[PDB]
Amino acid sequence: MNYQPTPEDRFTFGLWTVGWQGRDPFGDATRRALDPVESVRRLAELGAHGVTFHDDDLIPFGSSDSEREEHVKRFRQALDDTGMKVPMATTNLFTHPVFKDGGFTANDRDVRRYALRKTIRNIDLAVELGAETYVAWGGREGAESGGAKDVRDALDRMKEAFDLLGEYVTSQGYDIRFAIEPKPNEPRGDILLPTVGHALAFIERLERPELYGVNPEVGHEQMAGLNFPHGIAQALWAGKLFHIDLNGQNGIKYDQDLRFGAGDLRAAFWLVDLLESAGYSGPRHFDFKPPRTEDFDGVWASAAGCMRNYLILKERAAAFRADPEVQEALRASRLDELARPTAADGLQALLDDRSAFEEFDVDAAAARGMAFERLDQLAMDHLLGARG
Amino acid sequence: MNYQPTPEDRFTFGLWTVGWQGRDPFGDATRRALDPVESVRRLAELGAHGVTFHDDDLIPFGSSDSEREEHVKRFRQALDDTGMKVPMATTNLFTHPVFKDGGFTANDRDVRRYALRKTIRNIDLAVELGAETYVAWGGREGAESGGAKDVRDALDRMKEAFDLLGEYVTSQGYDIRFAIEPKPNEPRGDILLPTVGHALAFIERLERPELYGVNPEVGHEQMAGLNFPHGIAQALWAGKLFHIDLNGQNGIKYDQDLRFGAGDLRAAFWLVDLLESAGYSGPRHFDFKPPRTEDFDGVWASAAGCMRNYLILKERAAAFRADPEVQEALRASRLDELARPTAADGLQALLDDRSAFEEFDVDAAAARGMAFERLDQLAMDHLLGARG
Amino acid sequence: MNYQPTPEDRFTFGLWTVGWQGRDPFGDATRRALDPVESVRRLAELGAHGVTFHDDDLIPFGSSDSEREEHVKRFRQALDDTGMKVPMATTNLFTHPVFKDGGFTANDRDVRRYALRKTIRNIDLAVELGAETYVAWGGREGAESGGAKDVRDALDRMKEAFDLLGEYVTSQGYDIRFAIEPKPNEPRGDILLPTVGHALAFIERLERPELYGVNPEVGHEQMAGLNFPHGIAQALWAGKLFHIDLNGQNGIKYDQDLRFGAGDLRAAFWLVDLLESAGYSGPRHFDFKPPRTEDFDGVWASAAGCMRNYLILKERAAAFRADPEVQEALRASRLDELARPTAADGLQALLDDRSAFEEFDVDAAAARGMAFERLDQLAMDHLLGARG
Amino acid sequence: MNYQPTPEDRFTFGLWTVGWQGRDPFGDATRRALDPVESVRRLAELGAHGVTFHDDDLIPFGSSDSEREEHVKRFRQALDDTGMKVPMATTNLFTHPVFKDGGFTANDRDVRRYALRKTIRNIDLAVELGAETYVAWGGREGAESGGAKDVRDALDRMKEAFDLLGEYVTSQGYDIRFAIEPKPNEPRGDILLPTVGHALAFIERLERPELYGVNPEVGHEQMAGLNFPHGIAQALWAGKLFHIDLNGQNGIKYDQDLRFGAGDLRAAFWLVDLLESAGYSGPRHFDFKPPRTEDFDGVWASAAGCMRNYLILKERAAAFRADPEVQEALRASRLDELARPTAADGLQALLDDRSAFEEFDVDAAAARGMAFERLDQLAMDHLLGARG
Ligand SMILES: OC[C@@H]1O[C@H](O)[C@@H](O)[C@H]1O
Ligand SMILES: OC[C@@H]1O[C@H](O)[C@@H](O)[C@H]1O
Ligand SMILES: OC[C@@H]1O[C@H](O)[C@@H](O)[C@H]1O
Ligand SMILES: OC[C@@H]1O[C@H](O)[C@@H](O)[C@H]1O
Ligand SMILES: [Mg+2]
Ligand SMILES: [Mg+2]
Ligand SMILES: [Mg+2]
Ligand SMILES: [Mg+2]
Ligand SMILES: [Mg+2]
Ligand SMILES: [Mg+2]
Ligand SMILES: [Mg+2]
Ligand SMILES: [Mg+2]
Repeated sequence: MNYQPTPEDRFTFGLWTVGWQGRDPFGDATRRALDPVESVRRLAELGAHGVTFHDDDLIPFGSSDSEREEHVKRFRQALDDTGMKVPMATTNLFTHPVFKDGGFTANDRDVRRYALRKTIRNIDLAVELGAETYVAWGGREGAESGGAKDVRDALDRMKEAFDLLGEYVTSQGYDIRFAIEPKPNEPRGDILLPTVGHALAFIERLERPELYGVNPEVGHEQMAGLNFPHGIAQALWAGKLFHIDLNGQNGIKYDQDLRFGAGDLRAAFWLVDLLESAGYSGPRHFDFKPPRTEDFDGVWASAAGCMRNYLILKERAAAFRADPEVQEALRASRLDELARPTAADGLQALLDDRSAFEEFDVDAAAARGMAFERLDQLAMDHLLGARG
Repeated sequence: MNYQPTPEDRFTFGLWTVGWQGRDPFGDATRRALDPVESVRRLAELGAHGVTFHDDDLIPFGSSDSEREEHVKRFRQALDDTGMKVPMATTNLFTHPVFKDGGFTANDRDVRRYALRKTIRNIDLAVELGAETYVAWGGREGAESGGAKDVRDALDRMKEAFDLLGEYVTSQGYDIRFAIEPKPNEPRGDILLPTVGHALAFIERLERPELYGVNPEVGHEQMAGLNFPHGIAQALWAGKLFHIDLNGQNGIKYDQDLRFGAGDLRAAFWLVDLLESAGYSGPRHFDFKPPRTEDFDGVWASAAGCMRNYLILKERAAAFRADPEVQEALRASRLDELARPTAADGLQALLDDRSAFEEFDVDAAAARGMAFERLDQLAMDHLLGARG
Repeated sequence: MNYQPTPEDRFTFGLWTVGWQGRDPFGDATRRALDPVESVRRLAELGAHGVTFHDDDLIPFGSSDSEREEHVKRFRQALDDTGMKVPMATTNLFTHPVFKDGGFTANDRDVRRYALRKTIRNIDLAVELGAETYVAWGGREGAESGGAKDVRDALDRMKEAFDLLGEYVTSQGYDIRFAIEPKPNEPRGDILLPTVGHALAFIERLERPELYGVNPEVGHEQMAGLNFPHGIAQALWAGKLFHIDLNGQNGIKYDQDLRFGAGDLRAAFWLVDLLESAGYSGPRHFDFKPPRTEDFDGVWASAAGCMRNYLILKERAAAFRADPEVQEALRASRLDELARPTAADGLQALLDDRSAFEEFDVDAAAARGMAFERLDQLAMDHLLGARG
Repeated sequence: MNYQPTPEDRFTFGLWTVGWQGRDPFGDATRRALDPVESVRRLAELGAHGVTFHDDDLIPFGSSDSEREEHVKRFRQALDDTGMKVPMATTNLFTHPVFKDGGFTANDRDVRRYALRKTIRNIDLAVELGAETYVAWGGREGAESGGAKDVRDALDRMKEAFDLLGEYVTSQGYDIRFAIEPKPNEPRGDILLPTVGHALAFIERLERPELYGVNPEVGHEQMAGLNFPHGIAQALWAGKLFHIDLNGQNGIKYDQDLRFGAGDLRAAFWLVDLLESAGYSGPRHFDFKPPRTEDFDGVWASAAGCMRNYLILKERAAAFRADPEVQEALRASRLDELARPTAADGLQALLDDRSAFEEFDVDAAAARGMAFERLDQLAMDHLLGARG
């Protein structure tokens, strides 16, 4: 009946989302720039919990140390005036031309060292503002051609970079953790660590893996045609879902950054179901772009719809799981047996169990239907509010 | 000039590849079944090194222990007569109806225990035949709908299954290692561990991770639109490329299993370049299907073309890397600098280096071109044999 | 409140849909075959209007003329007993091995002539049973390799085949029309006439184009990543939507044939909105497969869900369009102006209109927002039943 | 041995290709702007035949009639100095913010009239410069959401626009033809007329269809996963290939605009084979972007590689078709029979031919292999220059 967000729902937005001016690779900006202070005030009025930023969203590139203290001071006063928080920050290592072949894995060694110094400068600012997560999206780490990048040497350089950042925050005593954001392509023809799985595997080779997790994005995994709730489950299973970027995507094409709930609606339902039933307690961060067709009233409408659709889906997924008819269908489909160990009795007792092989009636087991279609139609009816 | 394979090139084929009868989801078989003994003899004549099998390719399902010893004896005599080896084996946990919801992660616990016993029985046979790698492709582990599979519980069951198989081979003293083969979809709507990255990350949570690697397949990663040479580089970087399945795929669609070299030809070039320059020494295994348009002469022609195209690409990639003009272009594109540590001087010296930030001339660095297009055209000229 | 289908909703199902035994390219059948008579009775009980068939679903291949009259007689008695109709029929030119390189565009001329005779025999039966539409899905017309098929010669053969079928029905005086069903791939690597657009363009070169339309399928166009409601609008605009196949598909991958409403739910909403507002009056035909996880109770559950989801979406799209708040938002987004001619005043008056160029204020026009995000959130709220 | 282009090879380039400054949706320009006069001179030195332009590439938007005559005069003097021609021109209806919801199908009627006047002004200039083809790429005609665009009304507006342009060139007596360029998405979420087929079908509903053809682009059709040589064959079959845009694309993702020959190399081979064997005589136009990693030496290297790869592939496809071994394999695969009419004897003689049905031996026909794998390996050997 009521889908009004409050700061306790932990909804957050990047400054670059509502602040996107509408420039795309075929067209000029359609909106004027927004002052960060205005975005903070506007988002607070809509019920958001907080904002996030890249260094260059908040402090224009090439700013003097004095212009920098001014930009931060103004920002901090808007945070104090509104009660908004800053739970995550990140570095822009993709817009300036010096990063055209990457930041941490640029072929030029001087660019790699510059990228690390630009990053470290912003981790200190993030800690000052109270961020608990520092995201890294290596949007330019990759290649358009095969010979341009030796990927084993580039992974050595990427490991070296994250290892030095871990050393830095530990030597400084900071309580901040890192989250790597995978994306398969765009703007490079192929990007390194293209999916949540490749990022998870990479983290296990860092020197201090407990400091690093993932920041998956809905549309990124869908650009590889993957099931985003399945990848989030794997990240939760590994203990590494540190943050999450929510938006919508219609399939395998350029990154559309639609508002959350747009794109694949059923996948959004199953995602909310999983985050709420696993008790994910981090921010619900929207990394989206209001389409360039819109004026500023459409920007705020689009941001409000992100939060509204999360809260509708949350109510429908909770109704689904609480429905005794669904709980019976889950048992009929043997979800309860999936959660039981296959062989708590141990290897030797499995080997000696004739009911597991010699005397197993495979034709009788094969004839049992799984009853998944009736379960899925109950899930559809709940999503559409069609229960009777 | 000569592209004739010999058993030293380590080319291997599954019995199910040349033995595929042509049944697809819309049509009946177009070829008669082949006897395994005939395939071994035919493949040996073409210059192959060895063959691989699923348990049910070699021993028809529901065979008595006596019919089983007969099937194996005949097979072993063809191996002895030809000099062919058996470097890898695997289990069929996908064809029989009992596996319709999976083997290791089936919701029904009795099916999960049966899948493990069927697997263990075939590991013993594989060891008897001298296989060094045991592959697992969980083709039915997955779902068509969101509520049918809790993925955290399914990963617990998958970990449990691989952990028990590791216990078994260690308690038996066997020198065989496991390779997990990822695939993103087909025949399930989404398959668990869909890419090389998700498999690599999963392995790091097994109790004895050193026993497990990956068996990536060209067409599988391309069904997610990913760069297969990049994923192989990541697997090599992690020390986990235990085996590899070679074939061709035209993009994101059903798994075509074309012969190797078909599909994305430039990706095949960069793959061969990487395997030969990293010194991969395992089998070059072809997991492909001769199209159902072909008769048996076209089957053998298709198998021969797999090996021929590998050896042409091997010669062109070696000519590329040996060309002094290419070696100069690699330096011009700073591939030599990519291989140097970013900061061997350490964190504190990076922080105190003004040339890395305060005094870094970003506009001069940004203006340097990377010269990647001339390098890539040298690579194209070498691939096409157009050097002058 | 009520989503119970009746025969007036015109829901139809192919015999091969609920009758699919579950054989996929990696696994054996999981269900027994269904007798056509049982499917007709079962579907009638669920509220369906009618059934469709391929020749070989109803009469097993290689049946004697006498076994054939028997199969038809039994079928006709089930139709009479239930009131079910047969609005469409089609030919199987894809399952038997003789069709491995196609029916109408097979390279072998004798196969092409056989395909036409098999087709003509079944058009006569379809007319006898009262079908008004004859569908053609050229599932084997295509190629896996470039040199195997000269596509201009194959389109000449396809045109020749459809032209002879048009001559046949006109010389016989039959009132039946043809509908070509496009698909981009599977089971051939690329299929000719891969999308609704390529089929529409081809029809305009037939000798009697008024006899031919399209039979688009939801999942087929989504296998090319296309917007299915947009392609249906183009077909309606051309006067050629003769029939439609409804199902669900999760993106670009093998053809999943999920029940309608599954897959891309928002696209299903916009499709129903368009069919009901354009007054499409043909059958709502479901071409889907109950997943092979299911037993026969899950088959009927899946078929019922096809109809249920159509009727829920129909009610939500009608509520959307009738909502005065939506009608105001449509005007705010200038959908009313889109429907007005750009230049009913004619070319010369446009050329002399200074307000159209010399004096057009482009900056003022560019600043107007289109208000599409608020319209789309109204559409989301209606779909989810969240209006307040 | 020699792959040096000359103006007789008819290679052409858009000003916006080599002139692309490197701005992408995540980053700033990496190259300075090029003066059109410099590009003409540079391209002439490389062996190009001519250049193409959008109105706004040549005359900056908002130019006075006097600044406009100056820009044209300078350009014309570079054309005269170099011998370069201008065979095609087009309109930019996508960059300025006023076109954010489209040009010809914008919801706002005043924008639609402005788009037509901007177009007509540039057709006159194109004719003055001697262009024979006028291209239209409706990059902003489309939508991100379902309710924003009624597609039947938008196709009425698109037809109205092209019909008025046809009236204009006929009333002026101009000898120029139009070519519509389809693209499936980007920058709109879905673009109207998304593929060559949808454009071909649309043209048949214009009032003077003989004035309109298509301008297909390699990467555009591959963004829908379609076979570009098959779509070009259909366009040639319909008599509508008026122009062609050549580039490379790695699969279904954002439009990469790689140089021709990059991306799918085998598809480039089959495309060149078809254009040269069908005797396409229009321009070979490159619509590509040198990657933003490159400096100006890499721009010219990338442009040269476009032409080089066309000429290598042309030589390999001509060697393929001329090889007597290939000509025998084409007969073995019955390509000669594909080109023969199925039933030149007519419908009645087909119906009375018992050898076409009653007495057709389907099992003997089904057993004949098509020999396509050996043909395809001959095509691979020719492409790689590996014939022996
Ligand atoms: O606009 C780029 C986004 O912002 C952050 O860098 C990351 O979340 C990216 O997806
Ligand atoms: O035909 C299935 C293949 O064989 C093995 O199970 C694995 O390599 C799969 O890709
Ligand atoms: O199972 C194949 C389907 O049945 C008809 O041949 C056509 O609608 C195809 O999509
Ligand atoms: O950069 C856009 C291209 O230029 C022309 O407008 C058309 O060919 C598009 O593909
Ligand atoms: Mg994104
Ligand atoms: Mg993000
Ligand atoms: Mg495969
Ligand atoms: Mg494999
Ligand atoms: Mg289908
Ligand atoms: Mg269909
Ligand atoms: Mg393009
Ligand atoms: Mg173009």
